Amino acid sequence: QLDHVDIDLTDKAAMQDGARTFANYCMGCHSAKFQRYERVATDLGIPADLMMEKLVFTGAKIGDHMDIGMKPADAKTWFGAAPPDLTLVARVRGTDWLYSYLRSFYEDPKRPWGVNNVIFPNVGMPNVLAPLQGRQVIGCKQVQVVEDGKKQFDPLTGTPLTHEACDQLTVVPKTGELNEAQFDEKVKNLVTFLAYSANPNKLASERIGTYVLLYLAFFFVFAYLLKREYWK
Amino acid sequence: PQLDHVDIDLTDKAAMQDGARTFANYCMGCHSAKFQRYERVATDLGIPADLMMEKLVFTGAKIGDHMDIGMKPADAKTWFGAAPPDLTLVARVRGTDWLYSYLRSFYEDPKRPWGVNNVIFPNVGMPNVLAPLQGRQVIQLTVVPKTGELNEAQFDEKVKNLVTFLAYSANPNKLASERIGTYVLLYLAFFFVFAYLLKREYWK
Amino acid sequence: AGDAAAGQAKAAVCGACHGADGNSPAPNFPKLAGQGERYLLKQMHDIKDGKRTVLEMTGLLTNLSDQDLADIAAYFASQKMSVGMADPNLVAQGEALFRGGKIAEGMPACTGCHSPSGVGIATAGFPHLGGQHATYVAKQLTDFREGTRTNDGDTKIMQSIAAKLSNKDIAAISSYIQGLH
Amino acid sequence: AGDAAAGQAKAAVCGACHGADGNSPAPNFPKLAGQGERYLLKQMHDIKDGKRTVLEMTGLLTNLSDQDLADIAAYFASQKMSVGMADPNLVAQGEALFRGGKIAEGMPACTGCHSPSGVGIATAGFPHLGGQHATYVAKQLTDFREGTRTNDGDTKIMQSIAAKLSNKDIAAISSYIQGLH
Amino acid sequence: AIAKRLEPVGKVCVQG
Amino acid sequence: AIAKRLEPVGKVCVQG
Ligand code: HEC
Ligand code: HEC
Ligand code: HEC
Ligand code: HEC
Ligand code: HEC
Ligand code: HEC
Repeated sequence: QLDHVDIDLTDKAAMQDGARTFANYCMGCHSAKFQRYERVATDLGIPADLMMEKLVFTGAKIGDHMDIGMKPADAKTWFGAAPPDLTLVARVRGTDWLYSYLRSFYEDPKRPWGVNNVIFPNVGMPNVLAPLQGRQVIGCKQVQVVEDGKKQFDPLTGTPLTHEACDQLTVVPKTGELNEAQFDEKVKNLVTFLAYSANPNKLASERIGTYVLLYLAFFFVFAYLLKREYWK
Repeated sequence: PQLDHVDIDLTDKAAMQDGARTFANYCMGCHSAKFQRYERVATDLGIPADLMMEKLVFTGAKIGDHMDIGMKPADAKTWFGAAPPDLTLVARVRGTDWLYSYLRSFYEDPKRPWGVNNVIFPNVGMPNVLAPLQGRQVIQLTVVPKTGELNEAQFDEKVKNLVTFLAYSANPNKLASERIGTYVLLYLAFFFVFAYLLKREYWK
Repeated sequence: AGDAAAGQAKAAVCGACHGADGNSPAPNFPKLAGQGERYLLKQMHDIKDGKRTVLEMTGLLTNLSDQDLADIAAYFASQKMSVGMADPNLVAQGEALFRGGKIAEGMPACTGCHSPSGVGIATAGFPHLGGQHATYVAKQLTDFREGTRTNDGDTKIMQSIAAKLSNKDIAAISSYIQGLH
Repeated sequence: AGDAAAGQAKAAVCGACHGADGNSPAPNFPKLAGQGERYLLKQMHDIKDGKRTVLEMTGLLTNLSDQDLADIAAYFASQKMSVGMADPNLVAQGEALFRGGKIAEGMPACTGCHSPSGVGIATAGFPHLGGQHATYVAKQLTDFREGTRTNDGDTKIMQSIAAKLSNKDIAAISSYIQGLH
Repeated sequence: AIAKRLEPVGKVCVQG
Repeated sequence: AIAKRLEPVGKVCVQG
């Protein structure tokens, strides 16, 4: 069961925060090698000098690909699975899958890295966002009551009516920098940046396609008139 | 410059083996033969695979690997002032006569960065790496007596064998080509007679 | 899991070298404060079993049971590692190596397994690095490079990683880590 | 060019450390016998001008003129370097590194600039290596790797090459070079 | 605004 | 025959 996330690719600030998160917490193991720092800066509105100073940690040039020092074979040996390139991961898995996966890490001592994932069971990825999210466990917490889709909110306060469930992802209090909403926004910005990276032509594609479709409607009007006429 | 003619025999397995030994020991330090594989060199030279691995593969590579070297072209270009080119096809780029005259034309020239110059390749960036064998050669080229392991005849054979291996390396298909070409031409001569007779029959 | 409350009492003997709270004053002694409990327990077990050789600890852990070690590790993990200061002449190179690694040499950045802030991953056993003494960090990197320390497992994660670090790189990255937070 | 006959008399003071014929008995002192004249003269001038630092040689070459240094170099070059023995446990790795370098790491084989037998290239200034003391060769490789020795020129030939050698690689290759001939 | 948004996570305390 | 023909140039002395 995935969680929906409304990802706005026109939000430059969100994509910038996601790019910062990716450059700091993610490029240690994951590459974005099909994507250049120069294009990322141009599309996110980041000045080239700012991109160089803040997001390029590997000594690469602005026009270089987002390569990392960790080789896939070395990382496969170390983690048991190679950390895949994340340029297209939004297209491979979708944004909802990524949003649910990055928020579904929970402590699991039976696992090599002490964590497991609800979305990706027995994943070989360590919980690298634990400092932000905090300790997440499969414990008992309050969940909104639902009966055959009969979802109960509080009529007055508008907040959910909850009952205890004992197989839920609960963040241990005072264990991470960000609360649930702040970590939700962090993961949303990261997934927004990943969605941009997978499909950097989306906005331009929509604009060009709108113009193309307008032209094709015009041309269809003319071709239809030239057909129905001349068929008399 | 004037080159010395050398008669290269690509059927001489012993000569090509000696040339491969010389190339692996004295030439692969700076030059790659990266476009040919140790396995094919062993097969064409009649060298057993285990013997090839023991005697000619020094880089730790597999028998089926290209004859690559550690010296990267950029580093070598920085160090020597010129990149040592890959020598797999040098016998086709320069010819066997040019190689034979070049490897025997190194003489001592103190004005040069490596203390040597070449008659065939003036101001070449190659150090005289075969000086231990030829000896001290100075300018007409003359070898200082009692300065090299080999005499003029023995060094010429060493260069000839090395150039022969280089000649094979540039064109490893030459022997198989001449064998196949003989049969193709025999068939075409055979086919020509039937085609010629068929044409003659119809054009009556 | 260990008990930090009892570990505090059990960790008094250790505080002679590592400090009462685990923040050692001497550079050659590592800070145990704020270190991952899993990593601390693994290191203590390795030193007990000889998988990691610490001559200064000869026989100090032999009499401590598994629960005592767990309690001590929990107590030290419940503290906060103090942050040192990086050498200005070395902070740039150390920061570049830590955050970026070496693309050409294929050396990973340290920010993946050890957080960008150097806190490590406690659950995964990746040790906290930020604030650790530069001398100790350099010694550990050298030991990994030379194979002196091999308790990083069969995968040889840190042995392989440190094989790609020069002495200047080790010094710079240790200095950067000393001030990392 | 230098005169070996006069160099022998001029090189007597050196024989205290490097041996009368240039084959030093102590591992820490390099053998000068059979070394390339050009390389010997370059090292002598570098030590004179401070391009290479040899504390044990402090002031020994200041009073010697260019012709005296040339004579000493010519005398030592006319000799034959003695050959030591390689450690059996290290000869395989050292031989592999010397003859093949490192394909993956891009480290050149030493057989190019230094002959496959280690005699160097006298005219090019590439030093004779075969038979040199393993301790001295290891120290030189370590200095090149650490930048302590920088008299190899602006191209940083040996600094770049030794940057890719580990301590174990240096030890094995030094042992092989000592046994090489 | 962008610079603050893009600040690297790792902070290093330096002498002086 | 071929083994002798292909002998490496570099010879190394080894203890024992
Ligand atoms: C930002 C903190 C990160 C995001 C977002 C992702 N990663 Fe990783 N990761 C790592 C490994 C060793 C694996 C492979 C695990 C396995 O195959 O079982 C992964 C995997 C992923 C995936 C799954 C992609 C897929 O197609 O299945 C995603 C979406 C992903 N990662 C996103 C390791 C590491 C790592 C080393 C410590 C770091 C720092 C990160 N991952 C960071 C992020
Ligand atoms: C490093 C010490 C070298 C070794 C050992 C050998 N070669 Fe070389 N080679 C080297 C350099 C730096 C250059 C370029 C010189 C320049 O000025 O461009 C070369 C070039 C050659 C060539 C010329 C090829 C061409 O120009 O197309 C040849 C034919 C050649 N080298 C052959 C050769 C042989 C046979 C060697 C072993 C006996 C050998 N080289 C060793 C550097 C080095
Ligand atoms: C001085 C006599 C010490 C006392 C008392 C204790 N330890 Fe210590 N320890 C000491 C040194 C010099 C080192 C570093 C060794 C090296 O390779 O440089 C250590 C190391 C540890 C570690 C590893 C820390 C890390 O890897 O981050 C641990 C986990 C550790 N020591 C634990 C520990 C405990 C539990 C002690 C009391 C029982 C203790 N140490 C005492 C020196 C000394
Ligand atoms: C002991 C007091 C020495 C005397 C007397 C001389 N030399 Fe020496 N030399 C000495 C050492 C310890 C070293 C090695 C330095 C290092 O970096 O490890 C050297 C080295 C040289 C070299 C370089 C040789 C090489 O292989 O690169 C040369 C050319 C040299 N020394 C020359 C030299 C001469 C001419 C001397 C008499 C005037 C002489 N040395 C004396 C120690 C000592
Ligand atoms: C991937 C996993 C990595 C990465 C990319 C780096 N390291 Fe770290 N490291 C890793 C592990 C699994 C361990 C534990 C070793 C053990 O269990 O014995 C370590 C440990 C260290 C240490 C020792 C810490 C201590 O003794 O307190 C140091 C100093 C260290 N690692 C440094 C370091 C540096 C400088 C890195 C980038 C060059 C780096 N690591 C990367 C795992 C991983
Ligand atoms: C081509 C360039 C090479 C390569 C492939 C190797 N070396 Fe050697 N080397 C080279 C030069 C030009 C010099 C002179 C340095 C100077 O002028 O100061 C050297 C020197 C050395 C030395 C010093 C020997 C001594 O002090 O007597 C050593 C020990 C040495 N080089 C070792 C060595 C090794 C182990 C190599 C393969 C890993 C190697 N070299 C390759 C030029 C070149």
